[PDB]
Amino acid sequence: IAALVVDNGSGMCKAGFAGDDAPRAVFPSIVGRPRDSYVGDEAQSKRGILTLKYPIEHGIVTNWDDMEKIWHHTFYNELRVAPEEHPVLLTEAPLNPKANREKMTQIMFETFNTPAMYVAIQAVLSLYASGRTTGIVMDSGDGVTHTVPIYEGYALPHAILRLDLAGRDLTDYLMKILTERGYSFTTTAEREIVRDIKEKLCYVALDFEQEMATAASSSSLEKSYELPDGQVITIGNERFRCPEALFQPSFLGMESCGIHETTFNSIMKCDVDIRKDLYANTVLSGGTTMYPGIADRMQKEITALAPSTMKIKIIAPPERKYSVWIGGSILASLSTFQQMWISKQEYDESGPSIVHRKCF
Amino acid sequence: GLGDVRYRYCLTTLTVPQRCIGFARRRVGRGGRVLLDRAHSDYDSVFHHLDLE
Amino acid sequence: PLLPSDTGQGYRTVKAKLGSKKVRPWKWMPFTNPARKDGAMFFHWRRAAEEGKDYPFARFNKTVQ
Amino acid sequence: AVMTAVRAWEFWNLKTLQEREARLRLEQEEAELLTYTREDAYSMEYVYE
Amino acid sequence: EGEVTELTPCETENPMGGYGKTISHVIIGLKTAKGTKQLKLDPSIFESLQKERVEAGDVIYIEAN
Amino acid sequence: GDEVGALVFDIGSYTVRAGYAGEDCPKVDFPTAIGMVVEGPTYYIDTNALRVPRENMEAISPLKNGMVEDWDSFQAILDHTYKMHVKSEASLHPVLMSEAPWNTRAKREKLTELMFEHYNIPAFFLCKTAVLTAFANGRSTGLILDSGATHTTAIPVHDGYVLQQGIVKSPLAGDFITMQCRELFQEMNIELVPPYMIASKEAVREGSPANWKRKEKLPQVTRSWHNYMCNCVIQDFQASVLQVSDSTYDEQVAAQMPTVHYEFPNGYNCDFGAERLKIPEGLFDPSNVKGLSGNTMLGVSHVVTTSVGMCDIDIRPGLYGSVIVAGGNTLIQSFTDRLNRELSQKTPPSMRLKLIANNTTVERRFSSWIGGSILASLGTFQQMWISKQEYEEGGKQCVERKCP
Repeated sequence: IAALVVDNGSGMCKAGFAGDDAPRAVFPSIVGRPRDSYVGDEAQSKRGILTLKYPIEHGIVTNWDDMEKIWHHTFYNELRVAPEEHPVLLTEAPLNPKANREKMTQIMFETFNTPAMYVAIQAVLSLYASGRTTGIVMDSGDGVTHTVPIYEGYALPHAILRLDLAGRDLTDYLMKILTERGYSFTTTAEREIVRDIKEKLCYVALDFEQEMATAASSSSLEKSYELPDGQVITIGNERFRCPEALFQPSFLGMESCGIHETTFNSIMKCDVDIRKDLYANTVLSGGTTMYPGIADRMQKEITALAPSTMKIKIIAPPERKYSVWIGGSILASLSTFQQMWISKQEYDESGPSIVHRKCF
Repeated sequence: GLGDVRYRYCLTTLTVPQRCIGFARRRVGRGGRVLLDRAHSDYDSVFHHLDLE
Repeated sequence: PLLPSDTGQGYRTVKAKLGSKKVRPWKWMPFTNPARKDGAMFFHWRRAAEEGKDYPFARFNKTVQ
Repeated sequence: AVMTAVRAWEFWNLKTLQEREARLRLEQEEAELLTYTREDAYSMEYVYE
Repeated sequence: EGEVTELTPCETENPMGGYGKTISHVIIGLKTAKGTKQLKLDPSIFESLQKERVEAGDVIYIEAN
Repeated sequence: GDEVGALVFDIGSYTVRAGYAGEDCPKVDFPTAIGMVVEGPTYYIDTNALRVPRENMEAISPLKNGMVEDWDSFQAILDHTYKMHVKSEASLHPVLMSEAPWNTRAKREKLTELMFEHYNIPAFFLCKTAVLTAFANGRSTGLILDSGATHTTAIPVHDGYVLQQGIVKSPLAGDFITMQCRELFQEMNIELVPPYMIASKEAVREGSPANWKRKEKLPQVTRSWHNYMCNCVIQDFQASVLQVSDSTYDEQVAAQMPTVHYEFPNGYNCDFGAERLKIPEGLFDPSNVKGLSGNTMLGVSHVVTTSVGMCDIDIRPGLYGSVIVAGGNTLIQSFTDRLNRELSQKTPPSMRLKLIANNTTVERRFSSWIGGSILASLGTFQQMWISKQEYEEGGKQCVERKCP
């Protein structure tokens, strides 16, 4: 017997088994395609005859065959397990059309025929991992953004906010500015190298303007990084020019409310009676979202814009790159949730819609 | 005496976790699933007397 | 004043009885309603095999006179 | 013996506190259930009178 | 009556002197078909239930008074 | 799958709602209004465009007394919905919409034509909002009260059919509450310092002068847009202060409440007293409104009496079996309790009275959308579809033949 946990990040799949602390296998979620279509890094290794593909576009599915095959290869190589003797837990972004839910339910049941299945939003599982009752979740995921005010382990779809800005667009902008600095970054290797440089030295400025003054005056901000070719890159203001775009969509030519502005909008969309508690129950999301000076700066910005009459107690788990998967393992490791699973015969007797009848 | 044709409820207990369930009635649901609906009436908080005191 | 729903799982105790029992497939098949004279073609999640059966639910065509 | 006696009474009061918290946790937990088994839906279910 | 669910002591070092590895009293989780519960059991009764073959998964006749 | 991937849409006096069929809640919502920057032109929809400051917005509400105003705006808003939220081709998906008690047949034909031809919808349907809400309560013959943002109307229903005669287009709504807040500000003299023009809201106490900083980067806005975002602020304040005296109002009784410490965008925060209860009592009777001798409006109990009397005798017991609420302005506290008190007083005990127990914001507002999804779910309704083939055949004129 085994327990299966499947976390499908915006651009990287990270699966594991209930009770485990970390995913079994992890890798970017890309799909090869011959001009046999291979999976993720498997496809990447064969770039010559396989073309990169992202089934999780916008944080959303594209073609059922693509993730059919990602699961195929997952099971056959990474897990190398027989899930059809174990429950299958899956997660989704909020506001997903019922079409996708029924489609994935049917694909599971027919293609793989696993006994027990169940689905639940990523944000609520991450909150479960965070061990708190009522609050607001910021979904600074990897490909898309959302703001989920969860109450009593229960969320209101209307109150949620959406935005398809995440580490991929941040990396694209950082690549653009680095090229503007006098460098160049075109192919996949360059994209991943830019993401590497970001993950290494990029951080979140406190006072972006005095931060500019210091970067243009204090060269300490300007730092040296060995590129894969060995090239040393001076990186000063650009260490944090991109992250400030999060509060300023104008950085990329986009127009919208900043991240904390978005959060204030969301909390307003809730009921006032518990917005103080929500403030007390901030959240963070995304392994691509732990950059230094981020939690404190966001705390300051909320304290400013959010009325001080309420308590703004931030919550910044430094280990949130897997929050969703960790919460999923925790949930799958609960007694009262075992009953809640959904059997294959239940589908055979009710069809895919049973998921929308029970899977909540 | 109020005369509600469909709001006819009754007491009973359950098989495995036997206990006074309170005024409840079975009812069909989506996907052809029966569901027990337990009501909430004048004696809701006192659903344990037994022996018809 | 809630309502319990049917539970079939209960516990991980049902290893067998499935490998011998295929899950009869369901398809988002088209269909037509007789009650619609124009016979508008709509869709059902029928269990594949239940294809072509007359619209079972349009037998309520009772009207005033 | 006096120190021994006062330690005994201190234990008595700690134990009253421990019993109080035991009662609190028990009265808090009081879990319920919102499911009923498939077979417990079809056959000679029950009878009211 | 019921089925022995669990069994635990109420450890306390309060007793005078000595390494305080002492049990204030025992906690016994018992389950009947009606339900489950546990009761406060004095230290001496653990020796008794040793006397009997008390093991997880069996029932017992515990005279209250 | 006796449900097809249909989408239900609900647009009320205050905001715009929609969502899949058979679901618990509408998927999304956003302000009824749209910000216009005259130069196709620059349309500002949803918060990121509307509330966030820009230059030269002339916000426009394409609605009026539940009527279509700016057809181009409706088309643009539908496209905005589709792209920004749904991201689907409803041409592949049946759709339907509610309707007003009084929507012109001309505009209904116009929208039917537009839907079928442009939006390529596969099927359509229409029905009155109050009918949807009554369905939501599982009711066939009752009285609907809605304090939408625009009006405070009452409309009875019978066998799932509205009484055309029962329409009451009372003015009072969240607009009236905004006017009350404005007269309150006047009598106690606080201006409107909108948040957007405040860089920092510095520490300030009760009575303290408005201390704040402005962000220099603030291109000027229009009086329309700025006033309407101020109106949003005012509605937020009302919600923070919503309440009505449960009995005959008294100034000192209302003052007995501890003045609630409400803060403003500038950071200033004073404490408000009996005014929040002096104001609403007029809603229950406009005549008693001090200063404003409103008489044209019918007090709450007066509305009840009018609606009941204008019906016929036989069903009035049936309508009294149900009483329903709806609308953006229905957020008011002491709403239903004082409503029923005024009933028990003015409403004779001769006929048994019964209300509808629903007060959550979800129910209290989107009962109509819930009823719409409810109807969409039903398996029998499919014969009542409206195939696009039939529309192609008989133009948009099929509506009169098939819709009375």
